[PDB]
Amino acid sequence: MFMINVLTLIIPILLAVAFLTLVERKVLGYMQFRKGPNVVGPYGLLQPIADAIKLFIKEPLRPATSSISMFILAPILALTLALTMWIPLPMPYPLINMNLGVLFMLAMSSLAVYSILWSGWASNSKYALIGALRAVAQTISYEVTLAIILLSVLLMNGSFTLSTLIITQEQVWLIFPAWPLAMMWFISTLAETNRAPFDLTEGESELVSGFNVEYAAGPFALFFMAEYANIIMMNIFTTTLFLGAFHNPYMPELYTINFTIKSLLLSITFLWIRASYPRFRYDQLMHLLWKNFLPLTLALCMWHVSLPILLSSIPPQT
Amino acid sequence: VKQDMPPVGGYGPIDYKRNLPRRGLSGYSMFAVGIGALLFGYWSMMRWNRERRRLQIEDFEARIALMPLL
Repeated sequence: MFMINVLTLIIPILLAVAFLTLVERKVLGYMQFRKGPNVVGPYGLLQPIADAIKLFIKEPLRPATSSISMFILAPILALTLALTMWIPLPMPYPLINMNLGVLFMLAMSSLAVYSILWSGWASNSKYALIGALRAVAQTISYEVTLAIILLSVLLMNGSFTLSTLIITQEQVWLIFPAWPLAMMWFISTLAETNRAPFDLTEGESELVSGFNVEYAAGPFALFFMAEYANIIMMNIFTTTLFLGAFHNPYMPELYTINFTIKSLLLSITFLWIRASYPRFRYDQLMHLLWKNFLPLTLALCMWHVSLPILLSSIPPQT
Repeated sequence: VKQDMPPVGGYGPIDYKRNLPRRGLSGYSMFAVGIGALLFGYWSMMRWNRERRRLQIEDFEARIALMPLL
């Protein structure tokens, strides 16, 4: 009966992506002193359905100069990669109980850029090439910091399993002994998912649309849902990493309620962040992450290496 | 005659200079708050990791007792 579990994992996150678009437009209007979409349905509840049907009855409009192989291969790979790393998340019991789920998340997150590169190179245009180059620079910036953030936060967990991450929260949150690393991790999740002020690929003022500027409707919606599943899942991962809740084996309802509310609040905070700051230049992206973030996280990494030896607090690996 | 005219006493003063509030704690206060939160988290993690090591030792010795029959 794993098929039913897989379907119930993969369909409601797509529905969550659609209603994330709804509340995205609503809240993003609301801090701009205007209302959101509320004409189509009662408080605009039918906006995602109209958006989804509208993109799928348009014309795909494949370009002549585009190499059709990677042009048709990039969005499906993007949607699959945004979908395939949801499994090791404990919810409170994960789909697949992998001992090294952090490594799986890291490797499938490294794979997620390849759809952007193949969509940039497959379409023959200068804007797609510039978007691919900026995505490459964004990956250069964020990977070498994000790996060390995850390792140094994970050093008190004792193992790479995400199931044992819920055990460590039973006394106190790990955001209290690792609040600077929490700031580093939040900026890194801002940078990875390509959300403002770290967008730099789907630019409106710099480029037209960047990596998918030649992508018409149908294939374009896959990148949209992939990015929104990415941000929802990344906020769920941050919630599990730093603000893990109280788990009771006899009632999973408590933990589902708690992490759902916490991840929803973190996504609202992400929406709050994404439209209050100017967009960064991509030359200042590695003038910050390679210059200010890296020495600080090296110092904190060696501090978290030498800290359980200091206090005699070596965590168990099991 | 009737025409658009300011009143007899004129219009009131209008503010036209910059007014920034200047707010928040002093930097020593947030540094002390962060350091205290760090120390509290370190102490709690220390206690819970020691308890986890004790529980792991208990489970391992149960496994060692169970080994010969298996």
